[PDB]
Amino acid sequence: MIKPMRIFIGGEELVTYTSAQLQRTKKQMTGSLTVEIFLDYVPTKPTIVNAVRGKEILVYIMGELAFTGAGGDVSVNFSKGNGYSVTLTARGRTKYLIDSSQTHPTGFFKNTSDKKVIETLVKEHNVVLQWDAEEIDEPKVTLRDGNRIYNEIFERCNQNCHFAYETRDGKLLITDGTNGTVGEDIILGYNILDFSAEQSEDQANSQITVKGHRTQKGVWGNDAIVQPVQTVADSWVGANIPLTIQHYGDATNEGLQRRAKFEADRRAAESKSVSVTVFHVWDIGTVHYVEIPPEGIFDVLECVSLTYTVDAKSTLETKLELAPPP
Amino acid sequence: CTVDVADRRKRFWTTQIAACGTSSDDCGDCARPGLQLMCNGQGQVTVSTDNYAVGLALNILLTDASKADTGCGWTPGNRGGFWGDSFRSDNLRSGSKIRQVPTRTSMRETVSLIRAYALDDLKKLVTYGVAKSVDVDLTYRGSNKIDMTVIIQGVDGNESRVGLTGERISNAWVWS
Amino acid sequence: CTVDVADRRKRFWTTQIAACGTSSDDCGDCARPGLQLMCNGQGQVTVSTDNYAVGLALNILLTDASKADTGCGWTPGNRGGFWGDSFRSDNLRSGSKIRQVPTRTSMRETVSLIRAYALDDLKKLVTYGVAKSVDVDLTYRGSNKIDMTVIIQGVDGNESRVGLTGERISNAWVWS
Amino acid sequence: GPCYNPDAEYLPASFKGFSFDADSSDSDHGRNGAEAEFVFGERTGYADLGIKIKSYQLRARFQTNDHIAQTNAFIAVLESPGPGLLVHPTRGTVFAACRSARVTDSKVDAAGVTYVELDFVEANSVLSGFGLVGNLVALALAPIITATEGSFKRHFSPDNIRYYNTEAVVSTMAQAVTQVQNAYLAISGNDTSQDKWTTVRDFRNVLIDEFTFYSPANAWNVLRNGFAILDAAATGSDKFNVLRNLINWSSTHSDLDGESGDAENAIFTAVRVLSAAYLAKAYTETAATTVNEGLTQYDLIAAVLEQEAQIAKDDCHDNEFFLQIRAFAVDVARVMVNRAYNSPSLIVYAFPGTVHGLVAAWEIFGDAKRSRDLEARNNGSPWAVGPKIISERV
Amino acid sequence: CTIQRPDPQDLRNDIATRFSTNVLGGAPIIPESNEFYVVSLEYAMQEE
Repeated sequence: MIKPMRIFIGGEELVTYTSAQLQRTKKQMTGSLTVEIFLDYVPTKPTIVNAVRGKEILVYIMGELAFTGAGGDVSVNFSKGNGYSVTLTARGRTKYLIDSSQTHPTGFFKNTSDKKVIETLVKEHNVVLQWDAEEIDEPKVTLRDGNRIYNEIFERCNQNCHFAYETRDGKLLITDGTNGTVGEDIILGYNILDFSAEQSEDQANSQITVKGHRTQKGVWGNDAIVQPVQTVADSWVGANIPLTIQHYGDATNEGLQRRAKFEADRRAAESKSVSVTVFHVWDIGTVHYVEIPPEGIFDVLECVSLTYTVDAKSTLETKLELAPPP
Repeated sequence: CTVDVADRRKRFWTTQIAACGTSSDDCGDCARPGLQLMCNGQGQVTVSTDNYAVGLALNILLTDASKADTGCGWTPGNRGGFWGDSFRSDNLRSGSKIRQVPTRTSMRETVSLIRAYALDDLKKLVTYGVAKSVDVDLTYRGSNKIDMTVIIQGVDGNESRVGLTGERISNAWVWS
Repeated sequence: CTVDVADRRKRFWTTQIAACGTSSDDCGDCARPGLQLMCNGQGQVTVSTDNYAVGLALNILLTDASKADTGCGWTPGNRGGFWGDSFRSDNLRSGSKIRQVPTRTSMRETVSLIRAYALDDLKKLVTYGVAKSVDVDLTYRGSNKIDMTVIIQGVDGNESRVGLTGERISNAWVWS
Repeated sequence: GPCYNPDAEYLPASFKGFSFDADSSDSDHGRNGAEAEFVFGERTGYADLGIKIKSYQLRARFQTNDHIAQTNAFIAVLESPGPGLLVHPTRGTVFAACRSARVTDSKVDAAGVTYVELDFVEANSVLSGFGLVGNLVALALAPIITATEGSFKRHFSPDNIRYYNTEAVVSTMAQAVTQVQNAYLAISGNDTSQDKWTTVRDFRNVLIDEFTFYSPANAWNVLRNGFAILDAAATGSDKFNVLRNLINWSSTHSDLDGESGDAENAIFTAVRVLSAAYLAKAYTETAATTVNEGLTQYDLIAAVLEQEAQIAKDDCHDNEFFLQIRAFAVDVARVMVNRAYNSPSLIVYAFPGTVHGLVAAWEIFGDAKRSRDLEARNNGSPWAVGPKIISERV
Repeated sequence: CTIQRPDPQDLRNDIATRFSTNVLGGAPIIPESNEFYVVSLEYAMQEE
């Protein structure tokens, strides 16, 4: 059987979905399910509705979990001729972290670690954290009053390189490397329905200089105003394209270099973007060998994104966005 | 170095026509192919390895391929073929199906059917890369007698001709 | 200065008809073209450089071009042509193929084929920019004999005509 | 022809087992490519992009007192899920999938006959997960590296060997790392970047300190990173002699007894296995000049690996490492054999007597500029190459 | 060792004897032939 999906809003195995698009990504905290239901209306018989606006779903792809998290919205349309459709949208369970507002009493974490400040910024909405990077210590953590549960995490995992995204179970994964799990060697002429590689040069940078200030206890004057600096370099770009991305917490040498290398991996991973459309419908961090000789790719790349699409007519295709082989 | 010109590739045992001798049965003399044992000066027998292409052609003609799915079904053990085809990578079957012709009257149609089947099965010699222009000359109707001479066109082990239309067979080292 | 006009371009040696003399063989007298050596007042021989266009036409007609791909192929060294064609930038072939006509019955048809081939080849004289209106008048069937009169329209080294449909070719300095 | 028997030349049509009689047979073969039309130019381009998907078109007839029942059965078969096996009358058996089937049936115009217009498409499966093909063009060194790590840490514990041999064992380890350092310095040569300054500083810093190799973790990490740097310092041919010297250095045996001999033998085995692995990887990075050269290089590597496999089993030291070595040997075997026989497909052309390099290149390839390629493979003066010439497959 | 690991030479002799009694009908094997190499592989496989 070609059958990939079987959606469950709660146990109701969707059998009417006229189309579907499921997107997973590392550049963000969530995903985006988008189902299309029929929903007939006979204007004499009784009709029943479903006002879910929050009733929880999952998308088992090809006999395996793909998503986990109709919370998004209901979008009942109309028309005379092809009307009566219902687009349901469903973000990832790590969402309220995105649309909430921090309500922690204190506001001033003292002598804490980024892991802990993240555990208490999440356990207010029951989103178990899959911490798999490391423990970094920091003296002063003051959250801007009611900023956002997601802005603060993104800020706390960017100044110490940590990808923050969501898994297939419904958890928040704060990683530092890859998800291992290597796979299919996509070769040009073997399965690529379509490809598009673009390694531009307007989004690269030779030297990244990180400056800031020291926020430790007792440290003042020069040792907290003058010294903290670092200059990391990407010996691949070319000419002197300098930069200065300033730091915003407890600027240690390691802290400086680490924020620096984080951005030096962001800019790197944006300077070779390979979108491939493959055929039939597990790669949110997977590495694959890719072979596209005409554009000179013979290298091992990491899939940043993954989009399954369907439409009963001509579809079932997967769009991957990959990660550069520096 | 310079010695190089000789492939280190060898050939395994090859089935051969009349390896086990003829078998008279008052209708004629068959061949009864098998494996030829070559003796030496001092004991030490050894299987022969000549006529590779004819060996493959005998392996192909004299082995039943899978039958076609019918509503009647087949006994679990009679559906022909070889389980070893589950592991090859060229996406093909092994054997022939000349013995699976749906017999009919007007033996001219049967002759044409057997021609089609024999040619479709022997094309696997070209597909494997062992011959280039295998062809059959099945021509008779008699009472039931039929003559089916087969030609297996081959090459040599050194490309001696320049500017050909096709592309040297991939296994021209068997000498075809 | 005012006595300028003399293209400083020179002409190299040219092959010439009957440079090496005729060769009687009792069927007729052919030409045997080669290189003509001009003597001087005091020794000091020198190769002539007259009749450039006819020399190119001879170099074209009397040089076998690459043969077409067949199913059997060619000997590694008989496939015609010149390796020097791998370096020219005009993307064309060097030689003619009138000696490669697939001979057939009804010599009128072979006449038409030889016409097509010779005209296709000698169009390269116009293509290189040495003539403008080459044309042949091959007309006979006999037993096998054939006449093949060839005309090579030329120009002069000074444009003396105004308002042409075409253009001064490219190489009107050879005098064509 | 005059006596062409039609129904003995066209195959009886049938789809998915259900047989029917066809009245037509079409096909739409082809090949799709681009078409370039550069501006302001008397030139055009073409680039072949693949194979065009085939489609077949048939027309079935049903002229029988029970054509309604047959038509309905045919309709039920055509709408059965998935592709099926089709017998095209003039193209034989294919795997097709129905795409449309129009069923025209009049009553007061033509009663009795029913025509069906069928439209099939060539239908092949893929698999399910977009083609898990294996890059048999490549050697994987991770399994043997982890196996060597296990085998090293099993027989190297300089905290559990007799006190009057620990210094000798640790000195052996340090000498091995010194060998890898000298290898790197001899292969880098004219590298000026600051990485080359830091790597050298790290080698000294690790060899100066004393208590670094007293722990198996640090020893193995130093060894593996040293080999990784020696690999990443050059490419291909350059890394041959160096790696080969290492195989000679670690081809000795320990004189000590008991666990001391086992520790030193673990050091030597780790170095030799790692060097054989990286020498195979280095051979793979360069293209073969002749079949015999690739096969000889494979023979060298397989000899070293088999020797180490027989060492790792003589008195059943560790069976697991013997199994790991054997698997690595069959892997490097497949890779090196494919490299020798199929990386460039070399053929031996037989010329009628000797010819020049340009003449041979232009007769074989149709391009004399490739004569530069006939010099690395054939020995013989440039003006007389042959009369048997080894070159690429056309 | 824990199983037995018989003497190599004896094992190879037994393998060759089986191959000669079954396939070649009791005759010895030509050295450096197809059957010799087949026997050597089997042996390697049984060792594994």
